Amino acid sequence: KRGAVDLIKTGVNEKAMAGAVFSLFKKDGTEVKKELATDANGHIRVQGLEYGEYYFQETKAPKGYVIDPTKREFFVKNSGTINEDGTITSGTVVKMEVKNNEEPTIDKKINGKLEALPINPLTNYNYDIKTLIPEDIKEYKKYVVTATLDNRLVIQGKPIVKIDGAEVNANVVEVAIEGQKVTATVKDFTKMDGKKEFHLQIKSQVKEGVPSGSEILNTAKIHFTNKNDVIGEKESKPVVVIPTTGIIELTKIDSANKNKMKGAEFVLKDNNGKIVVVAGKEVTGVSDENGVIKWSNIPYGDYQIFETKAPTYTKEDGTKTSYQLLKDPIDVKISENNQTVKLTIENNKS
Repeated sequence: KRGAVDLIKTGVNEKAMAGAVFSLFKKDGTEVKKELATDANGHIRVQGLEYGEYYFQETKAPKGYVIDPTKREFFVKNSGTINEDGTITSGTVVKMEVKNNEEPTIDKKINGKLEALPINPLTNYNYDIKTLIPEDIKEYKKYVVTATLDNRLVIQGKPIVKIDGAEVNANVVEVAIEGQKVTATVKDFTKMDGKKEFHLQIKSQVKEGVPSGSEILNTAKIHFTNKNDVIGEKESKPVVVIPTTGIIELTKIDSANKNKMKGAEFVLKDNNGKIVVVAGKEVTGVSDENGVIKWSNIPYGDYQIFETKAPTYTKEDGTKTSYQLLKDPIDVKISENNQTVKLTIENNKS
């Protein structure tokens, strides 16, 4: 006189769960079997069990799921058998369904789908942080998505939180900013019920002054605690943003004798005709004793260089005369292909 039991383990979409490991105990504690993995159909079939109360317990959660310690209790009081594959059944077989819940995940991308982004300073780009919302979110005690941005970055405005593409109120998820630290805490788990995706978007900018080609690595985190007080903490893969700036070096000479000239004044403008500003200061230069003007931290782009004041020379009769001002702006393009632009500018006597 002995009985059997059939355990059916499911997952997210009622999906059959393979790999979930259980041990079988009697009510009093004695272990009957250990290391019982659910097969390709989520089944664990056990037979030859004596009459009395039992309970399955999970020792290893199926991949991607939260370990659940809950005791799955049942009784064996009627005769029955069932083989490993379950093709041979007899008498009464105890049916038992156990549902497992996904552990939240976290993904971090730049501007939607990027892991790397070369960008000019003071230019908006988005950190898109997306995390999985489990089926049993309604019963979660804690669900926090946070990211502490690198010091060389500036948080632009207020970060937005979308639940399944739908922006939610501060009553649903509370967004706090403490310095570089953005924190999105779920306040109403009931409005989370039935939802699939948590989307924290943080708009950012790289500060000026950071050396070109600096790889600003950054990652996000999610903290959670479910109904069974199971605490978790996951960290995304790193995304990298890279400041792009170049160098413009002018060397002012006389057209005929090729001598270096000081006192030549220039200004860097953009194609629009607006003077370029780097760190609050207009980009102007005065040729030095070696005729050099060196402008650094110039963002990628197209510019025009204008002469605002000619250098001075002397005529064959000994009289300080100003050169004629250059007749045309000098087109310059700073890019990945041309990170350092070195120009020799000839001045003609007049």
